Amino acid sequence: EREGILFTTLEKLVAWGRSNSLWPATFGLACCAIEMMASTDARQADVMIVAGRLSKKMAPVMRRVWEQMPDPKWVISMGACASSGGMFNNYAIVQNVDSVVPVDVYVPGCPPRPEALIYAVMQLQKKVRGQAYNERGERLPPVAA
Amino acid sequence: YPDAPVALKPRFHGRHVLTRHPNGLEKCIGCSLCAAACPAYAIYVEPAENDPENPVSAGERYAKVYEINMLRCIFCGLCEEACPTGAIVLGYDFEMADYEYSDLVYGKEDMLVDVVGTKPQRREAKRTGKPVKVGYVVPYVRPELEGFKAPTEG
Amino acid sequence: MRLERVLEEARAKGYPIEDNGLGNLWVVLPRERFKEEMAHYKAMGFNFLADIVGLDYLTYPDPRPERFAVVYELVSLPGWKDGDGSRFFVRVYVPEEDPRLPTVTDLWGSANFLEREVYDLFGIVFEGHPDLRKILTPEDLEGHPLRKDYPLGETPTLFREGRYIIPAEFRAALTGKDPGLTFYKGGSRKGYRSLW
Amino acid sequence: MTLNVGGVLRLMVTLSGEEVLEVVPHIGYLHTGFEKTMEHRTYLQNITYTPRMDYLHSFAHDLAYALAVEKLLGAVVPPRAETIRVILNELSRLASHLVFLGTGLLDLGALTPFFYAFRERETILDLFEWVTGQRFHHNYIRIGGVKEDLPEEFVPELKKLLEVLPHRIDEYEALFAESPIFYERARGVGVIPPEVAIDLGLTGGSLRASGVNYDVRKAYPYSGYETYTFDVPLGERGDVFDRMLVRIREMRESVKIIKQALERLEPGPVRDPNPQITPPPRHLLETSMEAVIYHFKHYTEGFHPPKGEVYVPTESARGELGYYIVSDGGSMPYRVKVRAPSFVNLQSLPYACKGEQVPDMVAIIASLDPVMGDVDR
Amino acid sequence: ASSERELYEAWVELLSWMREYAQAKGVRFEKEADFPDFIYRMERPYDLPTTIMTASLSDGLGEPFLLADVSPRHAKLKRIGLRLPRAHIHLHAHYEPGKGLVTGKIPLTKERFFALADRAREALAFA
Amino acid sequence: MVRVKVNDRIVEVPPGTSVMDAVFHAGYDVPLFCSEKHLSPIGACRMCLVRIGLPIQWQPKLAASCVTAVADGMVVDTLSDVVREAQAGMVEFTLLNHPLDCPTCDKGGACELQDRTVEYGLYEKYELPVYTRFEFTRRHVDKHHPLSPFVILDRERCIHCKRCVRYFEEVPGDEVLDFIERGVHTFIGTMDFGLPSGFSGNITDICPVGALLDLTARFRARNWEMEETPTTCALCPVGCGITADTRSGELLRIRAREVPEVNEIWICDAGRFGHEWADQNRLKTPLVRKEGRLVEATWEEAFLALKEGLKEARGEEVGLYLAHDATLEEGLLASELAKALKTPHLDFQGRTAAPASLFPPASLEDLLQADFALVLGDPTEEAPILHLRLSEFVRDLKPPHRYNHGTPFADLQIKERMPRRTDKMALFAPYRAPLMKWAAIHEVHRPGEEREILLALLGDKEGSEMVAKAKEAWEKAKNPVLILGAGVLQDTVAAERARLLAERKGAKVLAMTPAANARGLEAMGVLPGAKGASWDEPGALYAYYGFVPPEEALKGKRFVVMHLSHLHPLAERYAHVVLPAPTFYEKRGHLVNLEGRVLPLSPAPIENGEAEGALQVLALLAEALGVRPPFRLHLEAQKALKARKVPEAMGRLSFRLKELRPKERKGAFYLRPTMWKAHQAVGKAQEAARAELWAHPETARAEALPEGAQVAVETPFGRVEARVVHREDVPKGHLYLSALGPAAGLRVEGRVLV
Ligand code: SF4
Ligand code: SF4
Ligand code: SF4
Ligand code: SF4
Ligand code: SF4
Ligand code: SF4
Ligand code: FES
Repeated sequence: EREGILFTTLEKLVAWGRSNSLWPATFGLACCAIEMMASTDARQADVMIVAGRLSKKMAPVMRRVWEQMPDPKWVISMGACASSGGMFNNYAIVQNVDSVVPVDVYVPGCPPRPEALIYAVMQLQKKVRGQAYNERGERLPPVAA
Repeated sequence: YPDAPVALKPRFHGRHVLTRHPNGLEKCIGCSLCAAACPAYAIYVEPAENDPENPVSAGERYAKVYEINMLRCIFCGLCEEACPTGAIVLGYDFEMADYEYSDLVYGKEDMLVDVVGTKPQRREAKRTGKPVKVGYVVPYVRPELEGFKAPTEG
Repeated sequence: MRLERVLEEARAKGYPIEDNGLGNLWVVLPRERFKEEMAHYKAMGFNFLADIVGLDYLTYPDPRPERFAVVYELVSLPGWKDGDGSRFFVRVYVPEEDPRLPTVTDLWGSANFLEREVYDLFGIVFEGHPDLRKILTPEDLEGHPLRKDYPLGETPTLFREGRYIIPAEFRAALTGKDPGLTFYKGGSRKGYRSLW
Repeated sequence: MTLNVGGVLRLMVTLSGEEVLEVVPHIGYLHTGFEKTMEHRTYLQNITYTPRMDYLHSFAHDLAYALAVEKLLGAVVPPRAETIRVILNELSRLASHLVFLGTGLLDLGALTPFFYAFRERETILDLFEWVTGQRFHHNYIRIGGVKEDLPEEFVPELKKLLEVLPHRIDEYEALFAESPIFYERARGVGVIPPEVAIDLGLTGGSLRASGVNYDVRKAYPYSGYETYTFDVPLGERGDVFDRMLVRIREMRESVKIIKQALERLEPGPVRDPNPQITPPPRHLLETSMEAVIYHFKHYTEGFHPPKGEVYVPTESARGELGYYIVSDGGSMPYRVKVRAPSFVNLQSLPYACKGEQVPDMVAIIASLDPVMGDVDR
Repeated sequence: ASSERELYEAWVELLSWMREYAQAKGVRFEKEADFPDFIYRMERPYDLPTTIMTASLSDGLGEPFLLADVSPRHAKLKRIGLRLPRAHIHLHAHYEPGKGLVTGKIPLTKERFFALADRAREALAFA
Repeated sequence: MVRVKVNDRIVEVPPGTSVMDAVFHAGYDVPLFCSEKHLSPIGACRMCLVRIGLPIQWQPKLAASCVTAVADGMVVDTLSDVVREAQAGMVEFTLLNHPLDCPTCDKGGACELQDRTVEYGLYEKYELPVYTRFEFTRRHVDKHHPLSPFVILDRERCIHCKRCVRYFEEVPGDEVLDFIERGVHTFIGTMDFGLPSGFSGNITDICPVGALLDLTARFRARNWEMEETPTTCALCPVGCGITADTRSGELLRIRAREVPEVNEIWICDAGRFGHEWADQNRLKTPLVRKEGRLVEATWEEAFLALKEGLKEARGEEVGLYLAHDATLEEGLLASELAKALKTPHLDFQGRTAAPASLFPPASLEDLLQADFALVLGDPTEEAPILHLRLSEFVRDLKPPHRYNHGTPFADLQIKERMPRRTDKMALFAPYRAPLMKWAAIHEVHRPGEEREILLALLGDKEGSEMVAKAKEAWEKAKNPVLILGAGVLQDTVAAERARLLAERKGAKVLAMTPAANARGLEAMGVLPGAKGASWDEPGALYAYYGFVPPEEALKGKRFVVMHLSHLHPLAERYAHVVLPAPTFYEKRGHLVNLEGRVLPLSPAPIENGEAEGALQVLALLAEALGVRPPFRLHLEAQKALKARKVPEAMGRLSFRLKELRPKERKGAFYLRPTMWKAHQAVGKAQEAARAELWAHPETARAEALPEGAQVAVETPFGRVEARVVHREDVPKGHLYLSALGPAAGLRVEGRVLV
């Protein structure tokens, strides 16, 4: 069954389906928090967007926030501090939020322009449609679980 | 407004670009000065000795490997500032989100002036056979981006 | 002018007076006399307590009395009754083996959050604080970050093909106690200052 | 009955009934640790690390720091740089405030007035992009003066916005002054006794909102504020109603600093031409061996300030701010203690909202205008 | 004057003879150094004909027996120079109007250049 | 001592002191280009100028502080506007004709000229500052030109100090570099093209700018980008402090680490340019034999496969063979593993018939202080740095005083072009040895004949004239020192007479052992037992190897485990379980010097792959043999050594040992001890670490051997191709083979295949 035109052509329908019923749930931290409240102002939830330096004290928290979510779910990482440790390489900051949660898309910027974070979700958008590959040529799995 | 292109100022800090002279030589002389001033340790440089017959730059030194981690990068323009040659100059691109951490480390060939599009843009525009459409417009190009043809209708 | 009455007093009483040509001045009190002497300072008209800055001197090129020291910033708000605007710093060196130093909690209420940060980040204990609890550093973190011999905790940054960078092995910038990349350092790179 | 309510701040509000027994705050959630990681960077490199704490009125951190250093090695800020630094500083003040004001226009239901506050700010930020190429964290201030000169388009555009603000700020004062609901919302709540604010160090320009005349640009003048026409707003009894208003008044006095400084703007240099402190002119890097040596040396291992300790206090949109820099004669700073206005400001929040209601306790914090970046850093 | 441009024009040609004699008598021609006023010229304009400021004719060991150079665009008293390294003999070619490239009063033709390079090659070249 | 007052600070300081040292000694500073630790000072750059007061009676002109002595009650001003104006001017005269390469130049942030310019130049006169005054055509000359395959020369950057040419004349003594023309026209050049001496890499660390640079490492990274790993060089017994520079796992460049007690600030060329091979081709996983061939196996699959080949083994049939550069810890465990597991045969790659522990170790210090120097062997090749302590010893130089800043910057004691004393030493070697020049009493013998020369010196026979003048010299010698290396230490006869001569006269010895950690492994009891099976004698039946032995010792054995780092052809054909091992560059622990000093090894961030140190591999092969080992890791191993009571870093460990196992000599061939080691013939060291065959021009051409032909040759130690050389100093009818391993100073059979 799982690999049969029928099944597959459902799960491609379902994906295209919640490819548009994506419900961003922003998770503001520092400076990045405010630069997203400029894209929210311009237009139960899946797709947490991590926006700012994730402290080590703050980490176990964002952990639970993420766990206690529905299941078809995705994470976006906003700017340098979420993506890598940022310019902040030290005892107090997590060096890639992917240490704690599966990052689906990464968006460079410090902070990233509002209009770039739009592009960021058009990416994760076209990714849950399962229409996205990396630079090696491989097709990428819609959800990181 | 992913329908109407966003106007950014000509000074904006976008995807780094490496430039060439008219001669066509690359401006870069792999001195690794840009990397040395980077507060975020996001530039890696491996130098190389020019080939007298087939030159890359002007001196006796050009940049074999030139790599910037776009995740580490903060976008100061400190690198553009430390450069002695006018080689590394931040440009305009910003639409450069992606999925796999190590795909976002741009290379010399992602940044040369001739290049048009960010890594993800060109890649998608690869498996699609459709030209790259940038999402920006600028009143004009800085003098420092001499060559970098981009959407400047203003 | 409330400040001259501090200085005229420390001069007679054997307190060292520190002065840089830039606009700040200190007065270094011994361990014992610190407690009470400071209470006397508020009574003298010293309204507001600006900051309290902890200092670790372990990797300092020139030698100092003891390893740790705390600095306070006492002021008299110019926006009140008879405020001068007399401000100044008071310093107390504190032994490496005895991180003990009384609280100013009785006197100034600012010293609340400010003393706990100096305790969290430097290992310095304050006799009689309402509750000496960590402030900024995660609960389970062991030790005291802001003091010299505790690792910045860096990670190598990564690039394409086994190409990494270790910041601690990359920094071109010298660090006071460092002789540098040639044999020695002297001249303007031993410390430099213009002559306005 | 102890409830655990927790911007990115967490509060252990102990409360039986409906009053408020004691609020015990817990911070450390945006603790990036700037003060340690800065003992490990150039003086030039730290100019990227200052804007990231108060990311709202960020330029004040830039300036506060540049100030303590310039003093330290003795640099002369060119007239044109001094001028551009106050225009720029205050243009950033309005950005922070506009936000505090904006967050208020929503607790208050006023919606078209807010959709405007956002548009103002966006027009301030585009100006920043015009000269610095960024919305924030502009690497523009320098130890000598400023990174580069400002573009041709900047004056004409600053004129547009400096033209519609004058009465614009008044309009906001109006909606809050003629306080329909606001009165019954903020007037009584959040008691700040003049003489207790001066005990807990609530420098926050919501200090003068409770009858204290202390603004550092006046008491300890710095970047040539010493020579500007300057009104320091005050508030009667330290409630939240006055705190909200004080900040709106501060907006005019900013706008006036701007106009005033904008006049005395004549062409010239923009940073101290001292070779020891400032990298050589760009064009002669193709001619002077000395230039090259200087340039090369400058950008690798920085310059070396003398062994000594310094502190200059400055005024932000949140109170006293200033860096305590211990120099050891190196390429990097030996200690960098930042006076967080927002950190001391919060010790005055347990008292602020004690015995009061509860849903009020939102506005009772918003009025203290805290930015976590500042408190935690 | 505009001589500066015609002198640089003449720098190209001397270089031309160098590359010729080089391939011809099968001896290493080595570009010794580029103009830093090109390498470090940034957005700034550059109209010079070449980017090579110091040339040489070296032997098998690579030790040169002939060295050539012209002065940068920003330096004073521009001359083009010829030096026989190790034999203490320096030349200074200027540029006169109508006359052409001169070492004072004697014209510096291809022929005369070839003569010097030969003398040098036979005498100086170690291998 | 004498009282000097620098600026506002007064200091004690011995009479001979350079004002430059007295200045730095008070904690001050001054521009300093042409002077160098351990070189003759001359005021040539004119940078170190001070003002001198001497009664206050300021002298009228400014003094070169580096060549001015200090007088009692003297004042030295280094801050006056008169001083500083002069300095900034002298910095300007330097940068005047300089090229403008800083970004492109490999002399990066480690360039004295750069640092001194930003320190003392561009003088503040009391708006727009003037950076450059000189506006003419700078000096244009020869650029980027290699002097040797190890050294590349930029003449345009040279600042005419004398650091290099001075050094060649003074320290190793090989005048292969000098200036040429004069005026503004002068330059550095050579006529001895190769760059002859084996100490030519040192000019690399001295040259104050990037004229003379290390080509082995051209264009790799900027100096700050390199992570620097201080350790010891284990390529021989001297154990010079070094610095290993690395970026991203690969080995970039070797430099010298000052360590005045032993080598001062000098490295030998093999010590510094033979790193090509340690980062280039290497075995990264454990190998095991399956179908007549080896294949990839985890450490898991290889710990079992190792339990197999040894389950069928009695504990007395076990061999424990380490390499010459094994750590002091790796030798202690192996001693204990072989003690509990009662075996007679456990040995190390370089072990000498006569133990170096026989003799009382002498400190390099002692050598400078000694009166007579009796030498049998070639220091140049056996223990290269000894060449350089003898250059100092010959000149009568003695251990400098130690200031606050350590070794003096301007030792007035070193005069330039000093006379060399030929009455102070005597050399005895199978050839015209290098330092035989600085020795009156010199005589060229033939291989393994020292046995007889030594008998003569005792006083029981009749040696040649030289050997008589030499006996008489050691006779009148007041406190002489004995140095001896190959044949003496490899031949029980000589070595026994050796230790006797030096016993009668209370004098210490320098054993130039062919094994690097020789004196220390011996100190750990890593010497074979009664049985006999030595590192070259195929004896045991199941054995561990820390190297590649003679093909003769492998062939036969039932189980073999080679713990190599690279893959030899002799292992991929006779080996059962091969294990990746780390080089000494990436090891950790201690060694012991040819002078008995214990030196530390620190681990470079090089590409180890899945490699584990012999300390681990040994513990792992002790399990598969029964007893659980007493050593796991370095921290804990440290307690065991500290138990036997071996002194901390830098301390000397006294340990004598009377016992010697002789072996006969099939004298046809001689393994001429060489500096370059055989596994360094990679890349650039490719041509310099090739092998050689030396014979007298008659016998040479008698056995059909042209002066420059590529001959194949076979020994008990393997088949090696080799260039053939005519030498009138080689004893007739013998052939000298380049012993490019730790099997130097040996006599063996073999012949020339055609
Ligand atoms: S990435 Fe930059 S803008 Fe975003 S939280 Fe980090 S410092 Fe702030
Ligand atoms: S913009 Fe700044 S953070 Fe980015 S590569 Fe350049 S120097 Fe580094
Ligand atoms: S971009 Fe500029 S600074 Fe960076 S290596 Fe190239 S020339 Fe040097
Ligand atoms: S030798 Fe020193 S001054 Fe000369 S180009 Fe090289 S780094 Fe610059
Ligand atoms: S090549 Fe270097 S060490 Fe030799 S004289 Fe020139 S500057 Fe001095
Ligand atoms: S003399 Fe020996 S220890 Fe010293 S550098 Fe040479 S090989 Fe290494
Ligand atoms: S003259 Fe060169 S250092 Fe004394």
